[PDB]
Amino acid sequence: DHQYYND
Amino acid sequence: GEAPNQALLRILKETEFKKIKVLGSGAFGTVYKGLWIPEGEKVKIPVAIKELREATSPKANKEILDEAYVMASVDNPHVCRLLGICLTSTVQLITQLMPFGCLLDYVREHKDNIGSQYLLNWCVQIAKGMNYLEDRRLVHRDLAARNVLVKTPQHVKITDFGRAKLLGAEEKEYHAEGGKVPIKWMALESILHRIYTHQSDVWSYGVTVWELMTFGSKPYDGIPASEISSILEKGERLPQPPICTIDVYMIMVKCWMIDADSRPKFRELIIEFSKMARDPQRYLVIQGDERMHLPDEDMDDVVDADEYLI
Repeated sequence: DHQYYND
Repeated sequence: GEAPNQALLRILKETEFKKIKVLGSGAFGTVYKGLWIPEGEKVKIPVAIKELREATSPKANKEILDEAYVMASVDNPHVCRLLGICLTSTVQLITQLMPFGCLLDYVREHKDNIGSQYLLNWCVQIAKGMNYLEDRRLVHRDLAARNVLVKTPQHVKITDFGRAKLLGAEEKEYHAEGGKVPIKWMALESILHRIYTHQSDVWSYGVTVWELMTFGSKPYDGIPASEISSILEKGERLPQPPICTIDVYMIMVKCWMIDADSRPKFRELIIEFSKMARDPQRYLVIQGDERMHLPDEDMDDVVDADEYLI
């Protein structure tokens, strides 16, 4: 439920 | 070929505003609903006041001040302005109170009473806000329904300038460095190459409209952000929302084209949505549409920040 993800 | 930025950054005394209630809280800090009372002016301005925790890193303060820098430089009816900052032991950012909150939340809460006239107007107003940012050579980089705020049901403004980047007058692309990113709102070029542009903002606009048209659904729900870029390369996109005529959906789809130059310009999005705003029932099919209606605290001297000019 996180809009922002590492990448 | 850039003009000098002569925006004023207004520094506020703490004695000039009174906090009323707590809207939200965070490790970062707590946001307050309050009133700003400029010294000796006989006016009260509903504001939102962000007071950072004293336990804040110099890396953290640096980032917030760049956000204020951007917010201070913009002047448009569909973008949130920074009223000012207060340099207390913990820094405080002052912005215009947006009483009805997040546009994502508002559509979710009110999905029952929102008609096609509102939805199309919002698309128009967001396009104008973005078109304006484009004029100022700004790339928001985080457009999404969560970053649009509601002054009133009829008026919405773009917000959250934390990822915003100015573009050199010569330059067309901003090349990013690794960070946490809103994968499911991003142009493919951004995801693959950390390239951003006004056209990559158009992509996110597309997703933002879909959020509205589906009354707050989650884009690509149940599918892992790590698999988003492949799906997009395969040519899959978000589905046509139930209320959408092909006219509207065709417009979203165009925003999600692989060739960024083939995507629409914000000024075009303004034109097409406002054409549809004229005959809303023609373009969005909602049950019981023609029947729906959408609309706390010494209010004598109260003025909205939109009418407080300096």
